[PDB]
Amino acid sequence: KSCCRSTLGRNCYNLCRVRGAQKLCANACRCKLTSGLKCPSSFPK
Amino acid sequence: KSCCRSTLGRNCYNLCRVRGAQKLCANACRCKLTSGLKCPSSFPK
Ligand SMILES: Cc1ccc(S(=O)(=O)O)cc1
Ligand SMILES: Cc1ccc(S(=O)(=O)O)cc1
Repeated sequence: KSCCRSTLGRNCYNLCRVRGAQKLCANACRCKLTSGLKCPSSFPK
Repeated sequence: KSCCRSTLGRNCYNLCRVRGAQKLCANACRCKLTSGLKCPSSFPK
């Protein structure tokens, strides 16, 4: 599951993932990857 | 040429670009593409 800081970070991640892998795009867009079922509140998007 | 707003934006763009195209990564990372050789001072990174 990806968890991003803001809507800007979410649109970064989703566009990046068109060609890019999860870990690569999480680091580019400052999102968090988690195996949890919900995101922490600091990374809600 | 790619022109980014910040160091974080440049990092974003460079990572995205490992597998993504220029236009897509510029949109994701909020950078601008220019045909010229000078970046707008608003997009200096
Ligand atoms: C392009 C972009 C802008 C801002 C962020 S954020 O500050 O991590 O939400 C991530 C990605
Ligand atoms: C991750 C990240 C944070 C912030 C930006 S920027 O606001 O476009 O400089 C781009 C990318």
